[PDB]
Amino acid sequence: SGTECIAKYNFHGTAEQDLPFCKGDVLTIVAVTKDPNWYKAKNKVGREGIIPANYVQKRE
Amino acid sequence: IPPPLPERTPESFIVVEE
Repeated sequence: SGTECIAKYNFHGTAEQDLPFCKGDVLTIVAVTKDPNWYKAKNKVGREGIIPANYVQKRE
Repeated sequence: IPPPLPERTPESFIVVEE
């Protein structure tokens, strides 16, 4: 509940902790990972997973 | 080949207490 990111591409799952999205999907940042571009956000479904920023855009 | 996402570090399991 803060920053919202939008998926540009349809990147599948790469890590058990990572969560796939569909271009146009919005995700909310919940926490940041050891890496920058790499950020952990949740879905509107209440799902929690990490997503590559290089695959999405942060409106914030 | 396009630019692949960032390296998948396991440290992700830890959240920095910014």
